[PDB]
Amino acid sequence: EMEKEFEQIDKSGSWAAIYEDIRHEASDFPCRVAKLPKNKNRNRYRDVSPFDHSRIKLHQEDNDYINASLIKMEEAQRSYILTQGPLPNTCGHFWEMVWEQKSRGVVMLNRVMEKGSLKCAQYWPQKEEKEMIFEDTNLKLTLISEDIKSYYTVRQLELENLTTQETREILHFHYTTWPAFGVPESPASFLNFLFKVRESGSLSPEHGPVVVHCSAGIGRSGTFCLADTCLLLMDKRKDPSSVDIKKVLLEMRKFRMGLIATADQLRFSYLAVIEGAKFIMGDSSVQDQWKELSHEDL
Amino acid sequence: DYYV
Repeated sequence: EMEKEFEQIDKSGSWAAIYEDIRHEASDFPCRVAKLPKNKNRNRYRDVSPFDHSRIKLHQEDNDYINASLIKMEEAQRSYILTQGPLPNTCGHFWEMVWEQKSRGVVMLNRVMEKGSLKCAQYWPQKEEKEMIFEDTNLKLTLISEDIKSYYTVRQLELENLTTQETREILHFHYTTWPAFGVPESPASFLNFLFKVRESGSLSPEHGPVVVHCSAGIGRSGTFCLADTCLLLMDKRKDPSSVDIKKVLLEMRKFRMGLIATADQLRFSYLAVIEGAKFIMGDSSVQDQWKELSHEDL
Repeated sequence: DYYV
C-alpha cells in the first residue's frame, strides 16, 4: 500500500523536494536534429526538444523532423508518442506522423487558447462541411461526428491519404479543463477520461502508438502517460504495492525531456494511480463512480 | 517563447 509514501510526503510536505530530485537524476541525451537551424520554426519552445535517439521521423526525403518522441515502455508493453501542440506550419507534419505511425487515437490535453497565449494551431476541422486539406503532405481530414461532454469532447475524424485514397478513422480525445502547469479537477475526472481512452480501443497494440500532446508535450502529457503506465504495471506485475512512481517517471524521461512540469502534477499522479488501483484490485464498479463523480453531463 |  503506497498510500504510506504519500501521507508521509504530504505530512512531511516535501513534494517539491521530491520533484526536484527527479529533475536532477533525469537523463540528458543529445538533441542535435532538433537544434539544426532549418528546424528552428518546427519547434514551439526553444528549451523543449526531442532526443535524437527516440524522435519520430517523417517518411520524407527532404526534412524528416518533427518535435515528437516515441516513449516505449518495454515492461508495461505500451508505446506513446508525445508531441508538442502543432504549429501553423506543422499541422501537415502532425497528421503525416499520425498516418505513418498508424496511430488510431490522438489525446489533446490543452486548449488552442490558454490565458491569452496561443498554445496550438487549429489542426482539426470544427465543422463537418469544412474539411482540412494539407497539401504539403497530401492528407485530407474530415469531421464525421462528435460527442461533447462537461469537461471533454470525443471527435470522430476521417484521415484520407490523397495518394492511395486509403482512409482511416481517428479518435480525438480533447480534455478542455486542464490548465497549463495545473492539475485536473479531481482524480475521477482524470480517470474517467483515461478509461474512456482505454475503452475506445485507441491504446490497443494492434494500433500504432496513441499520440499525446498539450502545449509543449511534457507537462500535462507526462502526467497522462505516467498514470496510464503505472496502472498497466500494477496489473501486469499483479501487485499494487510494487510500482514505484518515481522510478517509472525516470524511465519515461529516458525518451523525452521534462515529463511532468510541476510538483503538484507529480502529486496528482500519485493520487490518480492510488485511486485507479481500486479498479485493478478487482473493484471494477469504481469506474461508474468516476463517471458519476466527474459531472461529465451538463 | 521559453518553457521555463
